[PDB]
Amino acid sequence: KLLKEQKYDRQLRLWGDHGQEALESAHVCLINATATGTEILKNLVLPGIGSFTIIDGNQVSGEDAGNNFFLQRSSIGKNRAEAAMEFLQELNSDVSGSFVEESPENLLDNDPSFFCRFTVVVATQLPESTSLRLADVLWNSQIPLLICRTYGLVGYMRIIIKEHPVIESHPDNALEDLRLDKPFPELREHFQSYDLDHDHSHTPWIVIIAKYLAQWYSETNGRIPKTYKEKEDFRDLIRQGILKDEENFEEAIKNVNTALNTTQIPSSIEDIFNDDRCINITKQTPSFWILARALKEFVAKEGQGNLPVRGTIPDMIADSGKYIKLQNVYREKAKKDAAAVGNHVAKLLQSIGQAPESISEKELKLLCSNSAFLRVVRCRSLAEEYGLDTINKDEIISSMDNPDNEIVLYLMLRAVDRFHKQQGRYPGVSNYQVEEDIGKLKSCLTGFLQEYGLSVMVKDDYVHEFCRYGAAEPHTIAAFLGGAAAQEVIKIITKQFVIFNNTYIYSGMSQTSATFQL
Amino acid sequence: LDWEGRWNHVKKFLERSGPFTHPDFEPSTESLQFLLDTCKVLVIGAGGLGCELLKNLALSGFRQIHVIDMDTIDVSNLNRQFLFRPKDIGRPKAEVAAEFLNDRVPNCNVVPHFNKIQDFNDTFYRQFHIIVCGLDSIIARRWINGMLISLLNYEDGVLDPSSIVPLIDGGTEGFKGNARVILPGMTACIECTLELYPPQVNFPMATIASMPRLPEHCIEYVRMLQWPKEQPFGEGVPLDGDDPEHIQWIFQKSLERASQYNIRGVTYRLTQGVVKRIIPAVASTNAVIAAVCATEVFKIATSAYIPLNNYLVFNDVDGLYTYTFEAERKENCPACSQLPQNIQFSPSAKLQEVLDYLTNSASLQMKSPAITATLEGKNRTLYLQSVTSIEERTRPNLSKTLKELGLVDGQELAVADVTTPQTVLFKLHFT
Amino acid sequence: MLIKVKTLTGKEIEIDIEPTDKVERIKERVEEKEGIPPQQQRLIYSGKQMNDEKTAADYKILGGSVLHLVLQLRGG
Ligand SMILES: [Zn+2]
Repeated sequence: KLLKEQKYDRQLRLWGDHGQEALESAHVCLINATATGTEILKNLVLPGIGSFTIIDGNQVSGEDAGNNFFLQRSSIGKNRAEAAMEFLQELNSDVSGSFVEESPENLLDNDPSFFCRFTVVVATQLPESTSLRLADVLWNSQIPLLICRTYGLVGYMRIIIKEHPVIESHPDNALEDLRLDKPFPELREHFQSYDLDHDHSHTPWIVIIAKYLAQWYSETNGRIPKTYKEKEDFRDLIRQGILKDEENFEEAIKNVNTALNTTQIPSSIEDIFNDDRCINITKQTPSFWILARALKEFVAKEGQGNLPVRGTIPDMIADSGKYIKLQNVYREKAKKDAAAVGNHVAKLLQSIGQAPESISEKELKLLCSNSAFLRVVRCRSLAEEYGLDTINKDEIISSMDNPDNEIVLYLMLRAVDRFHKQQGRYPGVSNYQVEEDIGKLKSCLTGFLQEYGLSVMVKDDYVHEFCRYGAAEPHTIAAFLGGAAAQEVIKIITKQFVIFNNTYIYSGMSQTSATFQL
Repeated sequence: LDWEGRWNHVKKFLERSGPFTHPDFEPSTESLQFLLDTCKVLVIGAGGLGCELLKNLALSGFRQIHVIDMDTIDVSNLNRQFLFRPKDIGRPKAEVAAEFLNDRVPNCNVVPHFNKIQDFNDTFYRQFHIIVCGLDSIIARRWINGMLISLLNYEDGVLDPSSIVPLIDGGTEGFKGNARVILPGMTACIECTLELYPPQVNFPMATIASMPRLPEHCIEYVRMLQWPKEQPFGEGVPLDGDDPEHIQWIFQKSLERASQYNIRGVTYRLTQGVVKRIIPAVASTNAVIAAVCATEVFKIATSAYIPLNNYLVFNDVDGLYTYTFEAERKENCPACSQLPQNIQFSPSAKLQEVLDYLTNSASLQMKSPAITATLEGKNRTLYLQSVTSIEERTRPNLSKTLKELGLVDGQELAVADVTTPQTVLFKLHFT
Repeated sequence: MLIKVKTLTGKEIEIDIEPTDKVERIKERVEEKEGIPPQQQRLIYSGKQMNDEKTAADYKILGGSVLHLVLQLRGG
């Protein structure tokens, strides 16, 4: 119990108690106990994923056993799924494992709704047809899907979630919500309760720029420094006050390059606001959008063109009483600003017909403090990516202006798949084939480029390389993918960070990666 | 022996040539056997990066592998270091890590080294064809870095290429992390980039001892001032950052030394963090960086492709981003440069003013250096902080000027810090 | 002169800096639009790790030039 807390400590410092809950309640589905799939599962089972299930029709082969850290020599001959599951199981006794000795195709064929029991489905080393089919089935069931394939030194990763909205986007950096440009009642009363002459270096750097900006606002008829030249001057205006060498005074002098303009509803929040899912609410509108509306309504009424106050301020070299009392100035607007957003939610849930307390207060508070960091990611279904009429040519062609842009590796993968659809085998698996196939692969590429009318130059260098690969699954590449992939699953499950948009390509041969929107 | 198919995934890059191959590469049916038999690799660190690195190398074709680590398995590692079971707690990582692999992967032959990297000397490191890194501190990287550089011998200006033991080091921290490839004496060294590291967050004594605002200052107090002056658990006895009891006390005291100033945010979770300066960690990010490092090592030993040049940064907080660039090798680095660093000091210089150009200069910090020049064939040990004794029997020298200590122009000096094994030089200049 | 400085997450933002401005300000501008304290800002341009004391000119920064934000980590 409080034994787990000791084991998962380095991560709770990342997604917290609540993140750990979503995780410990999730049930992941892995499509193949290949090295790539096994690596991904390894990274989910360790942090605590509630339970998992492995679907795998294949038998463990010699090479299967040579590049898997979760399959042994004895495993050869046995069902790849069941075998892998036995060692993964040993990684964390708090995780419950399961396996289905059936094939994806076999399942998609009989029980088509087996996958509805899963939080997220991760499919690996899957042939084109199987992907398209599963992609379709899962898309119409509203089930997240992550397609990962290792080929030579190439990493392919395709996420497919119709809509994935998030409150805790965990931004690395972000301007503070100080409110100097648009100070609120309680805040101003504070700034006035002080005196710039009657503590020389114990006054918050904020109360400084405040009273020295309140001054300039009278020596030019309340105008805010906007031109750099103007800001530079406002700097020296505070310089002339350091009755002497002061740290905070000389500190406020750098805060000027920010503390002036911090208030401004961001683009991202704007688009959410103007999104139809926000403007048009019904009883199907997920809580995410109802809160995005309450924020909208807020900004209109109590908000005054602005989002609720964050409620937090940075560290500023100052007194141990001036700082804390200054902090409640915000900790209070925040609470009151949130209570208002909490009203808009109440009313809102009513014009719909849902119970007034269908959205907890914990949610609300988390919502308000993160209001500026909302993110909504929507991924084009796979079927659209593969469509003749819907392909995203522009994206492809544009990237191709660089003969070495990762996208070639994607195009090449489609060629290799067309090739597999044709020969019933991948390009150059045996050593004597590498020769002859270099040609057959080139024809397949050029044939794929036509069906879609993509007039791009693919170096002949890349057509060789992919035959050298012989559809190999180099553990270290698999291991990289396994790493990247699992954290995105963690994201979907916790709804705590921002998932890459469409496709992530990895070149282990140049050690570079890119994300596209196919 | 090995079973049919065991290394097919690895064979395709040694048995077959191709367009992205390296100029030295040569398709061979015999190269795999060679790599399993003769390639000595030394992983450095057995906690996460290290754990992931061993597996990767192991399944990549390397058999002759050594691991070094001075630590012991702690429960807080179990969420990312998959080579350790809770039953292994208390045991030494290098040993348990080696044991797991020698068992999980058929004929691997990892050799543990329950040691600090400073225990060994250059005799040791020459044994290896490659050094992979997964350290947990900067000083450690600066040290192993100096070590590898002090293994290079230049036959009259020209650097002997076979005196270069390639160095691959990875870094991690939350969802951000970075891999890297060094070729001691050619590519940029750990010191050539020393300034890419984040600033150091030190809470000024004024705000901890009197002006406590954050909940961390309340903890930093209980741990840095209140523990010494009221040696809770017996005099002399220091606080064990891993003692659930010690911490518990700091915590309890932090709660109080917080209310006295009305501050909230005092939790046990935060207490352990401040006290130990804990870094958030997860399996995934380590797995990534290490997969990268692993792959590079493979290229450098087989020449199946070209070694990543220099850097690679990776962030997983917003989608997946990775910038790859080529770090400039400062041709004036105190570490990998060819000759002494021409330092500039007017003859008036004091002396404690040199112990501060090295100590505080961004270009090359020094934790606690010691200068020593030559006056009468007799090598004067000007200042020092290594041995408490000599420290006093030298401290006064931090006042007499250069020539006021027999320091002519043109002649060099000698500094040696706990940050590097090699003796860094400096051709003093008056102007 | 207008330059782009790709962030630590790939987000590319453009900024106005006439040649003479020191790197030290190219950071001031970035902090202005993103909120990244300049202390922890490490700017990289063509492998050269832009010294915050030199100048955009000292690094041949020309309009369509892109600067990347990098980070070196301690843990392992
Ligand atoms: Zn160097």
